[PDB]
Amino acid sequence: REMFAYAKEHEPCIIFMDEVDAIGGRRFSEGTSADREIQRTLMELLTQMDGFDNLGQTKIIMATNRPDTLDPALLRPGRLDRKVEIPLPNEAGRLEIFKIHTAKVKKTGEFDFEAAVKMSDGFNGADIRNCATEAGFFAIRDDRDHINPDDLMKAVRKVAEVKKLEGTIEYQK
Amino acid sequence: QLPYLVANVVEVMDMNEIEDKENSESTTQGGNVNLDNTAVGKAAVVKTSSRQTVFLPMVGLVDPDKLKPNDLVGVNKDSYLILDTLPSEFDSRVKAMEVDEKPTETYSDVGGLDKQIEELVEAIVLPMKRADKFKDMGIRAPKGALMYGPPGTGKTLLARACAAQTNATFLKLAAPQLVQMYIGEGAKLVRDAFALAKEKAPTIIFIDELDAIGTKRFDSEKSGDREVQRTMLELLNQLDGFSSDDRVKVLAATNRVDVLDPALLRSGRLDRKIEFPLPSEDSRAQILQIHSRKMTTDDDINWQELARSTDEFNGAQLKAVTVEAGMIALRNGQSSVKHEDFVEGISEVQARKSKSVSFYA
Amino acid sequence: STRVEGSGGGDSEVQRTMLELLNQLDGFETSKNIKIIMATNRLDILDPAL
Amino acid sequence: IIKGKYVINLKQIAKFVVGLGERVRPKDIEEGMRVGVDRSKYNIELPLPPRIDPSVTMMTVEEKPDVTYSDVGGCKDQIEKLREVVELPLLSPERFATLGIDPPKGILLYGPPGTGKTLCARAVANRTDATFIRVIGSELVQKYVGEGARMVRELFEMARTKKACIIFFDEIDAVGGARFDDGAGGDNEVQRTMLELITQLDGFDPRGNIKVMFATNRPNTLDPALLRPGRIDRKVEFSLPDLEGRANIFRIHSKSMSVERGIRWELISRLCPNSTGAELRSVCTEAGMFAIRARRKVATEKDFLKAVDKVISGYKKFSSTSRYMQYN
Amino acid sequence: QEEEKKQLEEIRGNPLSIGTLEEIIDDDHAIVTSPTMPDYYVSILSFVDKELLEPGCSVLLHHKTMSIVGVLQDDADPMVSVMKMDKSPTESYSDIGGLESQIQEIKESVELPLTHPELYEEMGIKPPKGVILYGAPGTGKTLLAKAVANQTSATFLRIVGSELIQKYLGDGPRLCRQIFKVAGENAPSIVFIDEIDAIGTKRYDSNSGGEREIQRTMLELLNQLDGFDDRGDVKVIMATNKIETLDPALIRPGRIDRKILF
Amino acid sequence: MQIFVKTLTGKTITLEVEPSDTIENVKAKIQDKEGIPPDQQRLIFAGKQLEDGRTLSDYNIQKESTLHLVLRLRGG
Amino acid sequence: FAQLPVGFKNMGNTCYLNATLQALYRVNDLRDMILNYNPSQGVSNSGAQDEEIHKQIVIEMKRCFENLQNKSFKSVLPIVLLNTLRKCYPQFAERDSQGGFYKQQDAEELFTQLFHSMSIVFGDKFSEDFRIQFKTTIKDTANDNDITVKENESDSKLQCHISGTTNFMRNGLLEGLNEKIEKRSDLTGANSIYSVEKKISRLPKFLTVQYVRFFWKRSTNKKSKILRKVVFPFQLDVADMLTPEYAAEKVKVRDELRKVEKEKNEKEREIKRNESEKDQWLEEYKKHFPPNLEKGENPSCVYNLIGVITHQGANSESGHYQAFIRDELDENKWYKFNDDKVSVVEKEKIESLAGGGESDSALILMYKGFGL
Ligand SMILES: Nc1ncnc2c1ncn2[C@@H]1O[C@H](COP(=O)(O)OP(=O)(O)OP(=O)(O)O)[C@@H](O)[C@H]1O
Ligand SMILES: Nc1ncnc2c1ncn2[C@@H]1O[C@H](COP(=O)(O)OP(=O)(O)OP(=O)(O)O)[C@@H](O)[C@H]1O
Ligand SMILES: Nc1ncnc2c1ncn2[C@@H]1O[C@H](COP(=O)(O)OP(=O)(O)OP(=O)(O)O)[C@@H](O)[C@H]1O
Ligand SMILES: [Mg+2]
Ligand SMILES: [Mg+2]
Ligand SMILES: [Mg+2]
Repeated sequence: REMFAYAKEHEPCIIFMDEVDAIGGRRFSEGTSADREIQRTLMELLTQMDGFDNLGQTKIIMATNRPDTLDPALLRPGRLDRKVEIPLPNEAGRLEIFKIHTAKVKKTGEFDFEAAVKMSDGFNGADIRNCATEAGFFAIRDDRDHINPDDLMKAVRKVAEVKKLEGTIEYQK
Repeated sequence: QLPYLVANVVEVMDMNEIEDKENSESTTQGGNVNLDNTAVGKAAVVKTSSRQTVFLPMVGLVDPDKLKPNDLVGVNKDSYLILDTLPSEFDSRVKAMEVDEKPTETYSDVGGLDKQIEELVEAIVLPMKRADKFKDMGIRAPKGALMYGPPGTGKTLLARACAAQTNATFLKLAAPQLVQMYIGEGAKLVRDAFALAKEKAPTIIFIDELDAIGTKRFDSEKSGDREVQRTMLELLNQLDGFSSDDRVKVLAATNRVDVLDPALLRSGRLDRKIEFPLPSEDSRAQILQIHSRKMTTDDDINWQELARSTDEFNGAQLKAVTVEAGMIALRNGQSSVKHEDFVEGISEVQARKSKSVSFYA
Repeated sequence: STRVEGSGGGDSEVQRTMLELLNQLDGFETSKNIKIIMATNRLDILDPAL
Repeated sequence: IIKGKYVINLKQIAKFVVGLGERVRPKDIEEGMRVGVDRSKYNIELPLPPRIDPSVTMMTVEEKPDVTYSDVGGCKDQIEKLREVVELPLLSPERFATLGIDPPKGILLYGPPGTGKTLCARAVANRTDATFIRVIGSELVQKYVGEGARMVRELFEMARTKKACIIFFDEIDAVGGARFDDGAGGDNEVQRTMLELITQLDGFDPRGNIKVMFATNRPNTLDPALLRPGRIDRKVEFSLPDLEGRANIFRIHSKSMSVERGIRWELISRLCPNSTGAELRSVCTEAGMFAIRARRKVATEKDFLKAVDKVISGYKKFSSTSRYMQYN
Repeated sequence: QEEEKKQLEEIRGNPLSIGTLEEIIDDDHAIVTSPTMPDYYVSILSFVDKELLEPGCSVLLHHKTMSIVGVLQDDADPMVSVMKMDKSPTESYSDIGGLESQIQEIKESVELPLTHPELYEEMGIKPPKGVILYGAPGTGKTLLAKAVANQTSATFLRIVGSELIQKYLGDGPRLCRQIFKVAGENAPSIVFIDEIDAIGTKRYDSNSGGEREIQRTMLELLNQLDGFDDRGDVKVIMATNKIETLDPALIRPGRIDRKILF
Repeated sequence: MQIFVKTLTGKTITLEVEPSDTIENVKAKIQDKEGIPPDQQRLIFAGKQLEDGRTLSDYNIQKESTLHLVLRLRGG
Repeated sequence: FAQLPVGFKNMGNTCYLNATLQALYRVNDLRDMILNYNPSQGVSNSGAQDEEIHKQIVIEMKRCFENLQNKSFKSVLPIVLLNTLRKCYPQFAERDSQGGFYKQQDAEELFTQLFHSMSIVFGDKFSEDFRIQFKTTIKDTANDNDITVKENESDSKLQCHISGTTNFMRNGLLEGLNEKIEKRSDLTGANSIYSVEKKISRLPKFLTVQYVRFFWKRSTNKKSKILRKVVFPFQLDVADMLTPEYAAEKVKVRDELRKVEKEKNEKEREIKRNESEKDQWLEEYKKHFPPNLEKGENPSCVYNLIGVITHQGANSESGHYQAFIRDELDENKWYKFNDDKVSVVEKEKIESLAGGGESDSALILMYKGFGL
């Protein structure tokens, strides 16, 4: 309640809810008392989001890792007006991510990514930066200080391998 | 001198300092000439653990550099003046995590498991010690390493031995401890667990058993699993960088790796994923020798004979042969343990009582 | 809707507890004056032990 | 602890800074320890044992019932295995020091009921005169989750302070079972305390003279890391009495009864199929109700026959004349 | 009379500050936690017999420096009110007139060893323990139990099996553990569990009821019924006509000694 | 001689004394190095109490001996 | 008539003296010695005059014990003893305060002083019974340059030093005999660190372990009390403190002591409707150790408590001693002595004295060997 207040004296505020699944829960309360604790805190939000209290320069950015956990009154538009999905990086969307992360590292000189990455799919954007980290271990093994395309081509095999350990399946609206 | 109240600071909202001719405040008051009449200097609002707030004029020996708008302070109990500053509070279970200097069980009490050691040093230790070469390389360290594989392989044993061998602050944490029927007190062990860790950085956070808070569920229907997962979610938050976690690591041991949450498949939580395999021919031979070194044997023992005749025996079974031989030695009545006894401990203790009744198998 | 496949009625579970006490209520302080007025939509959906 | 004052938080939740009186020693303050402070000006007077949160583990501490050590049936060999694992290293860790082996600590008690699963552990409680701390697996489940996590953890460490103790895990078929996933279950909240049992047995420190018994009706479902062979070391299958073993049990039972001499304890075993001794404990007592019916002070052959028929017929009328739930 | 009360009231309060004794220390001290809040490390006047008080007691603290002035002997729950009874049936046996030889199996192993242990001393060995009543409904099972309780005049507890099944977990086992702990505490008791057929056919929701609830409670009962407690005399009477929804360690002999078919 | 007093604190000390100098001098030098007043000290060697005016030659003590420092209690 | 020992009465709170006396009489060979002895039977004194007082003290003890046997005194008369100890040791003739109160003695202080009086009257043979011989190895640390073997190192009570990190019996006991000692040494400079470790060579007939719950604060300059609960069982087995060579001898006799112990649990029932075990332990005595018997050599490693001196008190404050003494006439029977009060306690109640926090602290653990 008092955080929204802060938002009305501070200019154009932006409220990032990070990784909310805690009070994302549904009506439950046939389980433990924790589920009514969720409930109490949830009702609080609705009255703020829409009512005589109306926003305009207070914005909600809500970050979650799965949206079908939530209660549907937290899927309610005009509180959530745009529902932006960011998918997994694409065939050449990995390429675009790679060119910013090869500037950070020391490299022989590598502009030969393109084929290998598209056909080593299975990466999210944070795993591209794990190809660079794991390629810096193959480098350390050789006693190199540079990322080679010899180091890189062993790295994409490894990094893909360790993610097949468990799957992930998610569907969306 | 003692005793005094221990509190935190709501905020410092200062008032203008005392040099003026009309008031010395930030909030306009009725009437004119004032400098000490109702005017006051800088202001600190502090919140007690007796559950109020008081607007006090802050002590002029304690600076605003010694005050943060969360800082833990002493407050004189008789009359509320900020007495001193103290370090941030920690719960007793979080004081119970810290090191005792557990002994090193060096790589010589380990039997087999060479590949496992190599990855372990590679993943955790070297990013600390060659932290200059990680920067020169231009890469970031991997945030932690997952240890998984069937029980029996000495998952928990190896981590203790090697963390103590190379000496990085070894935090002892068991995941079920994070589970509590309190919320905002049991979730607080996580909160304090990173606040402590950044001060004692670099440090490895060893969580044994990552299934008590490593529930794959976060679609829950009508259960108290929503209480459980809130110590899963607060973990993922401080495993994100809002820096002062780059030097804080994670090791995790767990019996099974098919029960983890999809937010722990991702890199940035446990980037390196090490599997513990069931023993090999060479490995099995080594293990037996490591136990039998403790006890007294005869000089007619051949450690390959035993290792041939045991196939797909895990290290816990193998420990359970070397102990079993000296049971048989005591029953015969000896003071030395033959090579025939270990062979009989294969049958007396394995994992299973015989192949079964077979009627046409 | 899991209490109708769980007991034929979760109210009838409580109803059963009352009714068995009632059996010896013929004098413990001198016989009944607390009646069981029970009600329902039918008795084909009541337990056959009521 | 702040190195050279201390921070205490009272039970009245209220935090204060305290120091050292003149009945305190500084070497004697440890983290999480309870202390007494002055009700007026908080200062430590007398430190106090740690941890007031356990209070229901003082009712699972048990004096040793004199079911006697000879009370157990037979002179069979399965209880002599136990006397090698548990009993003897308490009496003599010398021979295990001469061997140099690590002495085995854990053991599984399993097999059919009515074999006196717990009856030999009451005998062994007579002999060893170590502390017995007895646990019920269904007593480890509370209304809210994580509450039983507290219970188990603290129970173990209290036993670490205790010296020459034994923890008798009884009936932990519930909490103690196998781990698996449900994705919507309520079994998860139970499996928390199942895990809590693992993490203390191995620990990050060994068990310092904690001898450990698990008593399970069933091996058909158990954890594979509470049944890993290095922390339950030798596991003893407890069996059905033989055709000799029933004669031994029945002789312990009928020597306790007044019978008129010249009888066979062999004959009664033959008449029975392979069976429990808990039946043999009840062949005597139901034959005694037939003894009072005829108004004997004694028991004779006649009334034994009736009794043997009586129990067998009800056994057939009932489960577990074939139930073992397969495996060996 | 005069002098004993005088100097008894001289240390005894004015406000008597009910406390709850968590545990005792053998240095003439104890730690109490009061329901008001703050704990105290209390002394003990110790004319009250150092060793007569135990965890779970209600203790009288002094309105000044809290010392254990005294100790209340007894306290009770409304959940054991359901268990215990004030009744005195106006029916005695032979208002169960008929079926008068399968009722010698319930007054030779329930009634008689309380009445005469002398008979079981001639034969020696342990006396009877336990019955299970089973048969068709309405054949008198209900009144059989209430008819031996009028004869014996020992603490008759009666508990329904639909209250042993609850919609909350964790408190299920604590209830079942309790019955026999109270029952052993008074030296003679007969515990009527009416309808142990009700544990597989009655169940509320399936996320706090279900398999799990039912399994635990059964497990608890095994320890209680016989187990390792060595509690007081709890002669047990069970009525049932679902006897094959019970364990084999329940219908095991020596907890059922003579079982009655009707 | 050089003689040693194993204190209850967990450390052994060295004392420079002469065997012809009494137990009273021994307690005086402990008071210098520890602060225990020299009349709470009970010094045991051979299970015998050591008393002032008896030399370290009347109990025939010689170097490479450890006297053990224990402190009296009062009753009543 | 009475069925269990009549108590002792206070004389202005002589509880510190009462407590020691009871436990000393349960010491097997002590109670024989004072009664067997007679004045002018051949002992005479040309040395110290305190020898004369020593011999009275032996007599005074023997008369109190005779009164203790009688059941026509309902309270024993200490009186005669008090005065001879005041003359013998003027430490006891002081005032701790006025009012008819005398100097309140430590129980340790009386234990040693009485033992000195007896050791001189009966000579060296009696001395050995309470005294432990060590086989000490004095070794230079960082590669021995010498071995000094000392067999003149002896205490009548082993010191169990607690610094608030010992809380178990084996620790502290073991780690008070192990110590580092700074020694002037021409081997490695002019001061070298020698490791001195005493391992027990010959076990005493009667063992005393002295617990240290007393402490000198060097921070307020006041005594304080270690308030740490020290947990230990009844039953002390010594083989972590034995010398390796001597350990082998002692275990073997002990092994047979457990064997006959198993048989007694059955047999004691039959005979009701000491020779059994002793005869076995004596036959072994001759094989492992010199012929027939010796003073201060006990092949048994199992030790049963005969008394605990319990103190109630703190810093240097005046306190109250209580004593628990083992009944020798009933086995597993213990008598609680609150000086005038005498109660029945089981052996189980003795372990409960391992606590503390303000009172009921075990100060002295009195053992008798089990083979003796
Ligand atoms: N590779 C090995 N070499 C030598 N000993 C081993 C090995 N693996 C296991 N052991 C022995 O088995 C013991 C038990 O292992 P530990 O319990 O630490 O392993 P774990 O993988 O964590 O198993 P779990 O946690 O499932 O019980 C170790 O203390 C060690 O002595
Ligand atoms: N081996 C035996 N020798 C003599 N008596 C026995 C033996 N086994 C069982 N009994 C007798 O049967 C009684 C009950 O058995 P007990 O309750 O110990 O079974 P349990 O093995 O604990 O089974 P569960 O725990 O599964 O119900 C004992 O009190 C005893 O009188
Ligand atoms: N054999 C009998 N002799 C005398 N009276 C009987 C007999 N059988 C039934 N009755 C009468 O019928 C009654 C109704 O019996 P009750 O309600 O006790 O039967 P029940 O068998 O316990 O029923 P349920 O099957 O519902 O458990 C008794 O109260 C009793 O007086
Ligand atoms: Mg482990
Ligand atoms: Mg059992
Ligand atoms: Mg009925």
